[PDB]
Amino acid sequence: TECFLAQMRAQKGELLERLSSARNFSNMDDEENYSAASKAVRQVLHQLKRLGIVWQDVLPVNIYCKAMGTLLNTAISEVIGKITALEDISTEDGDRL
Amino acid sequence: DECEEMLKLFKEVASLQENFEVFLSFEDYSNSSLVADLREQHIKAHEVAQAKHKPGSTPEPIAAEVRSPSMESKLHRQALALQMSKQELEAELTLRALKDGNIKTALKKCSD
Repeated sequence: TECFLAQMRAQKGELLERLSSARNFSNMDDEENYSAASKAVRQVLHQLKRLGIVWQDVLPVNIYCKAMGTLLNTAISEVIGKITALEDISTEDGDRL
Repeated sequence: DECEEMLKLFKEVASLQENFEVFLSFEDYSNSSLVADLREQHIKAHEVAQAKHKPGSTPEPIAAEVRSPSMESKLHRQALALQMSKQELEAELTLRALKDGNIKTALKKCSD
């Protein structure tokens, strides 16, 4: 068990770093703030895609799905916290978000 | 099903009217020729909205620390009615750049 979770914390320590370019998801009207936000989101999904391909047909069905759900929960709960901590959301922001 | 189809038709009509100020009849609306023409017109518009932004000259003192809204977002506002995703937009841009004789811009988009 402890050997496996050591791989999990190593992987999480990547996803949040890939979200470091999210810039707190503020000022979506700016084109650079939209591009740098898309850069983080593409790479977050790409990391999980390759990890799932690597772990495909290796772990049992229950544990594979649970580990993937656990990683995706951390991926999504950071974006949710960033959005809920915002202050100004205009009409343009409500479309790009 | 009748109500869902009628809702879809009025949603398309209202989206095309509000985002483009184009007003015609339903026989002219359902005609796919105008839909394709407006799709290719705003594909070409997106071509220029980025082509002018590759620097052909020195940058102007505009969007300095206050950046203007992206042209891609406005194109996507228009295309939400057109039901064109990012993959199809990139596919069309690749072919259009290939017809222009620009090799690197097509290869980079294919690689991405």
